[PDB]
Amino acid sequence: RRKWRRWHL
Amino acid sequence: GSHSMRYFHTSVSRPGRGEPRFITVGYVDDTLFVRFDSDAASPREEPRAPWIEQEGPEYWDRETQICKAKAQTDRESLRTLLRYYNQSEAGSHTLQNMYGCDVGPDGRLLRGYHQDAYDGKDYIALNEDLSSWTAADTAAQITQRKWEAAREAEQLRAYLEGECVEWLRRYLENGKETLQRADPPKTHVTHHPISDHEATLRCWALGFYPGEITLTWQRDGEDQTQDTELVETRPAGDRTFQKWAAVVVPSGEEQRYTCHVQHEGLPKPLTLRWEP
Amino acid sequence: MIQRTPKIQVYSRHPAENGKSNFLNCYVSGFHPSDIEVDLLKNGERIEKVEHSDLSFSKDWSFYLLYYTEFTPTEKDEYACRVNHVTLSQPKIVKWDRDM
Ligand SMILES: [Cl-]
Repeated sequence: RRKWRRWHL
Repeated sequence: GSHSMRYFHTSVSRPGRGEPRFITVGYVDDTLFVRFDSDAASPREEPRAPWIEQEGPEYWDRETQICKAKAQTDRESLRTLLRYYNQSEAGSHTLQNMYGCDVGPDGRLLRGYHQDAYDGKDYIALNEDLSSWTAADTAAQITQRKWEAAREAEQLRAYLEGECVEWLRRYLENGKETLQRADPPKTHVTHHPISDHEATLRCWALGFYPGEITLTWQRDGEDQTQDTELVETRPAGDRTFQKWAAVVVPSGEEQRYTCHVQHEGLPKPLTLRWEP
Repeated sequence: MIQRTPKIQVYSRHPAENGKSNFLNCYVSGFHPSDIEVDLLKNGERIEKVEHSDLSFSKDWSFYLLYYTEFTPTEKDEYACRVNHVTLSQPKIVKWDRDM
């Protein structure tokens, strides 16, 4: 399953 | 053997033609298992393999939420990238991201990945340490500083060592009939005269899974690297892959040539010759 | 901007046997940017309702797609694909050759 968190560039 | 899980994401801006198109697909090894396309009439992540269909509604809800959030983040990132590269708002640009994990035959983490590319060029990548970054240029260094300040690597590491490995393990068990079956290539050599003086020998590999394979021609036992035409491994559409390798041989010298095939489905690599 | 022209292969899912249903594939790969147009042709005319895979990419970030349609090859019918991409000054036609 996919990860929950990310940050824009 | 060893296995991998990957999520791939592409956002493509299209000024004057609405918001960027976002498409994401997930793979275990060479098997597609989930997809999402923002241009679908009512976008939802959809299954693409039978072994994922048993995940319940909550799985698909969470996955779809993430897909849409990732699409939104990418829209922000694409606007940012125009600034970082001093670019006009008129052109189409591309943002690609991949992440996932490789595990060994014991299910242990081999390594994790998280990497991004802008307009087809490397932009920023998480290093194998899952702790530090490699930035391609001064623009990506700005992202790096942001992500260092936010300790983004730490969250990525936690996912990649934890859920990525755990869920891959689950999928491998649920798909054990297919994900844990290698299909060896079906092989043959064909002969096509070109002139009175030469003919093409083409060594074929068909029906194999996974896609990794090595096809080589030897002449008198020497590899014919420079003189071999190799096509890219290509999908058949039934899960399996195809490839061929060809050499142009002087007429009468066909028996000096041998095709060598290596594939994980083969207990031992095969040697083939043209059989007239 | 840097651009990469597609590799193009046109081929069948199974070895062709005249009068036996099969799938005709066009695999385009190695290209950037991602916008690409692919037609499958029967005797020079576009085949309707051709399907394609979802956009994905290789380790070097280049894109690949598979376009495919059911077909029943015969001795006389000619099949091909036609590919257009920003890197091409004209559309590229590659003919199906059952030996490739
Ligand atoms: Cl994400």
